[PDB]
Amino acid sequence: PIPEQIKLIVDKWNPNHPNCAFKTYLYNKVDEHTVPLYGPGPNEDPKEWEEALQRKPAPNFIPVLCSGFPSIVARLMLQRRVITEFNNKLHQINASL
Amino acid sequence: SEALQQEIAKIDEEIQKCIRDKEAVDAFLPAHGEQLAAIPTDVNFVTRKSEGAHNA
Amino acid sequence: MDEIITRWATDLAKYQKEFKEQAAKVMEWDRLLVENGEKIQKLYTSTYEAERASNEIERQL
Amino acid sequence: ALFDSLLARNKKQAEGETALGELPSLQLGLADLRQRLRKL
Amino acid sequence: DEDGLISLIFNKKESDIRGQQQQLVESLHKVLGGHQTLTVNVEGVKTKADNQTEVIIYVVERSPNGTSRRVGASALFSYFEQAHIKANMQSLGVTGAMAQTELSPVQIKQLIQNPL
Amino acid sequence: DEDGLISLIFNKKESDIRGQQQQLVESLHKVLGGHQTLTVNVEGVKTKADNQTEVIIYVVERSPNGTSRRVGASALFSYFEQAHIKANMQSLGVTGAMAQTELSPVQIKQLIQNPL
Repeated sequence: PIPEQIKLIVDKWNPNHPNCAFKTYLYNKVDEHTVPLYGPGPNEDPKEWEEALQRKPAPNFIPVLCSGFPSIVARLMLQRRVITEFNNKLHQINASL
Repeated sequence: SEALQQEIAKIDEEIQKCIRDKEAVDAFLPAHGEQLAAIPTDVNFVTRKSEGAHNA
Repeated sequence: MDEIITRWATDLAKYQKEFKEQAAKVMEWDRLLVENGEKIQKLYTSTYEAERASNEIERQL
Repeated sequence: ALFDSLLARNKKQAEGETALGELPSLQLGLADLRQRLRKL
Repeated sequence: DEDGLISLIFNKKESDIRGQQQQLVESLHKVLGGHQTLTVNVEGVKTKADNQTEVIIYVVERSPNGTSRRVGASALFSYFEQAHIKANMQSLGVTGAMAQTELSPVQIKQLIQNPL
Repeated sequence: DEDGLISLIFNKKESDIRGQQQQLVESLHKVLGGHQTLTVNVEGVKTKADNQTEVIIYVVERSPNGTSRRVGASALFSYFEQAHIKANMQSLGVTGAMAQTELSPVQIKQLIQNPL
């Protein structure tokens, strides 16, 4: 049972999604009528996708596949990119006031 | 023992290489965290100044 | 050689338990972001209204 | 800036002017005011 | 966004930036591919600290019909943040960058859903 | 634009145009300078009214290396609209001309900024 655990660990630490063990879904908001799009891709289990859609926080949200660390880094990247936009708009409001 | 001792090296190296990314996440958090926590305090402030103008 | 598999599996579970937390934290942050965003939009509306009203008062005077 | 505008309004309030009726009102506060409130 | 302004922070003193501005502008032109259809313009230069300088740029692109317009800020920022381009920028002393366009909620949602 | 097609309106009956097509084509060749590196081709002839005929042409230009290609429509139209050339064209009975290329906004802006 040795070369199985090894392969399973090699499988765990990987973006190929053979039970990635870094499987978390993040809900990205998308206004209608774009809900019909998305639409996962290569290695998405409809089980995980539907189970994500099942416990939905609010409508017009689509789940997003975060496999491992580069994905959560990317999510952060976006979060900053929106941070700046937020601050900017807020400052606009401030200025007009 | 060569293929094995090499394979373990490559594997452990890859894992360590992944943990570097994990650490990379860990590093970029607190700053971004402050930035995020800053927002609600401002919008909760600018919303107040608006109320001032409206009352004015 | 088991002493290596032990390290691998321990590290795995250890860093999994942390990755879950990070992800969760990110999610919470997203919630915060949209939750505020709605309010930002409300501020946009309220502000535009104020602007129009001020312009009207300007016209009146 | 809300409370600020409340002050500012209540400041400009008790300060004139020639408006054919509305003269500045004297401010009370605390001791006299509580009783003035109770006498409502 | 149409004004195309990108702010860059350099880890260099203002006098050094201004003293070699021709060279700096051409290096930025090279990072963009160096074609004669793109021209880097400096909007402003401002000291931020002893060894920190902000340089605001935009890029004018010319069409095959001779028409010119500024590259949109989001498009230009997207190019500069690509990993290969960012690395080249860092070699010129760039330590940060910012666009002025306040993104819409849907744009922000798209960036978060597809951070790459 | 690469198809090089220019439509010409003639104040002549179709039968007259077709009846002397060799001569008409050579006169257009002469207007272009008459060199052996340019060849006028007729793409089509269509009656438009009793004494109005549309003639669609293109011009093939040969390079010193023996290669041939069509003169671009915009380039050919630009030549024919020059005041001296237009006058020569009018002497052949041409009362109008059109290119098919839909110009870009930047091209249109350039033409308006520099109408000459």
